[PDB]
Amino acid sequence: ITNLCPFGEVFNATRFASVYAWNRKRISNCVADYSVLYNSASFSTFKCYGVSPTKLNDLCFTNVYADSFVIRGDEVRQIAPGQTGKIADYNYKLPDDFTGCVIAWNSNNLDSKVGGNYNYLYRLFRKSNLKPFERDISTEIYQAGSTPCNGVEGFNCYFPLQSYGFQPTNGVGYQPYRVVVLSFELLHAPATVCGPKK
Amino acid sequence: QVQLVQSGAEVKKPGASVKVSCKASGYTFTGTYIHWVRQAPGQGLEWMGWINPNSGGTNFAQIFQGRVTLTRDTSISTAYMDLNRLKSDDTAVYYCARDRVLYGRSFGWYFDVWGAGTTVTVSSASTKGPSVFPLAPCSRSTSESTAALGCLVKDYFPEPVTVSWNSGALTSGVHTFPAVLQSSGLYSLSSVVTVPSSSLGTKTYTCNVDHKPSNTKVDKRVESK
Amino acid sequence: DIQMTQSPSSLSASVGDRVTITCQASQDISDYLNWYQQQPGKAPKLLIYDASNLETGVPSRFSGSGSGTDFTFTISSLQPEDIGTYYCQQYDNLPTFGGGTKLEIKRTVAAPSVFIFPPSDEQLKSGTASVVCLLNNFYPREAKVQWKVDNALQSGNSQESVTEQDSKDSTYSLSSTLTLSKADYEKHKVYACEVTHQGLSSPVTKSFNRGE
Ligand SMILES: *[C@@H]1O[C@H](CO[C@@H]2O[C@@H](C)[C@@H](O)[C@@H](O)[C@@H]2O)[C@@H](O[C@@H]2O[C@H](CO)[C@@H](O)[C@H](O)[C@H]2NC(C)=O)[C@H](O)[C@H]1NC(C)=O
Repeated sequence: ITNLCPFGEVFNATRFASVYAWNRKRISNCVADYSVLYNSASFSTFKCYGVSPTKLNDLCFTNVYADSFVIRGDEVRQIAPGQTGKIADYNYKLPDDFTGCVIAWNSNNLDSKVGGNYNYLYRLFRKSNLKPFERDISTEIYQAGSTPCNGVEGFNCYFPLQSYGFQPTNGVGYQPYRVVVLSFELLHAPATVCGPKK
Repeated sequence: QVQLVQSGAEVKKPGASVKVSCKASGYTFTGTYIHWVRQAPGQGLEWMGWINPNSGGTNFAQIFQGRVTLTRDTSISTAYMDLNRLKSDDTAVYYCARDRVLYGRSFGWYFDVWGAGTTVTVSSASTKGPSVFPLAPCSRSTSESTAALGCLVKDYFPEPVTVSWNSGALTSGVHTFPAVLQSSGLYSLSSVVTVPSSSLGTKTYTCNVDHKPSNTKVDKRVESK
Repeated sequence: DIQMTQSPSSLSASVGDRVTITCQASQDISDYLNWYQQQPGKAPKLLIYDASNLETGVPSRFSGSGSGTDFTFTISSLQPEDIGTYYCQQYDNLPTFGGGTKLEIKRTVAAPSVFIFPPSDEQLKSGTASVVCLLNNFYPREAKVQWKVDNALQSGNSQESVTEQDSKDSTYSLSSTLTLSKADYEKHKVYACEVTHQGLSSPVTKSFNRGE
């Protein structure tokens, strides 16, 4: 194989998914120069959960999925495997035996608007915490009250999604951070994504 | 090789509707918004609305809200714009344009890849072929040095008439002026050439006029009185 | 809405001149502006985005600057492919365009060659008459045409079509057409057009009578 990975389409695409509806891209049949990503000072976080980031160029991967979404800066701590809080509980869970990378960078000049960019949402409510790599799109009205509810709204009933209000004057931690999670599997199956060893 | 391919020229009566189409290729059709932008004859651009081809969600400029309808067939990567109860100043070039896949802001619209544009003509006038008249200075003996001569193409409606001289053998010093839309709703244009007064005895000049909507190919020989 | 205005509605500029065109928004738009070029007879092309980010593969001469209500686009030294209409566009609230600035190549002054064309026998046989006044190869666009019959100035019954600027020598041409019924044509002896233009020392009259 000789053609390079679509990392430009993953890391530089104009608009990312909302974290409740995190987008997945399958990477296959290509060369993956991870030194081009890892040497980049723009990533505020590049944490790997079953490999060293220096060794990624000496490995070949079974299948690779890149998961793309936007979150608040104080919530980037929740994307590590075994963490908990409304993002890890209700919209994006990693399994405790996750093998892969979490890569995150501040987007305040990209995702943040002087009137508030309300285009990005998270899941504020869910009957039960979601399973590893599940995604819940459903906008059924959540019921916090003891009585059942019907129609669009009620007392102690809530719309389950909430938008994040990103402004360029938000304090760091309330600014938007883009996340990419790379979720490969290693050395035990036939492989299709390759570090650039000849 | 990213591309947007549109339907050919549309011609319509007042109060009717028009269905412009925009076939995308070379990129994932669901990835980005498709905007609809129009441009009236000799005037600036005007944004009409967008469709998000993944969700089918749409937004419109207020002037078009309740007039324009935007739709899409993801199985054939085709976006559509339908414009209802057409008025004369809806005569315009209509473009679809894509919303920048990389490097932008997450809010921003842009228009990075544009389609070729579809001319819509909205008017009462029926299709009619041109009447082509010779233009010559005054008389042969009143000519001097470099002469000019031409043919005037008159009262024809389906826009795009093409004029050429001596079957395209003559192009030095040719003009074909932009058409004027007359008070009858029919178009007219003037096409003209400069030549030495000495060559009129050696050769003759023929303007050839092709009007595709009327299938009307007509040739006029131009002679000095 | 956000209304946008561009300061030069057109700007004549020489090859190698520096061009500056300014766009002002009615509201404060921060840096939420794009700039597009439209060469004659093509769809627009995006050149600058986010008020100053130069797009992929466009010439390095193009620049954009400013933020807030007032913005600029610049060509550091103009080249003869840059000729077109330039439009600004806000993206703060529903993407409104500006009025557009036409560039054109600056040239030295030049006089119109003036011709006049009587109605043909085939045209008079249709029951209508039209007479054409042609101005060829001049540069300062603003040429004004006066139509007269029997020394009386005509109005509304004539219209004029102007070419785009000639790529070979940066010059314009136009004609005015005057139209009359077959009955209105025959009742006047003298038919004239007069051109007043910056490229002439004084106005020039072209005229004829029926017959010759
Ligand atoms: C993601 O994009 C950055 C920078 O964004 C753009 O890249 C330019 C090529 C151009 O399109 C401009 O509009 C923007 O500046 C990429 O960073 C560049 O990377 C190359 C090497 O690949 C390097 O030579 C440049 O100096 C870098 N520029 C900057 C400003 O850092 C980055 O590589 C892209 N990410 C991926 C994974 O492709």
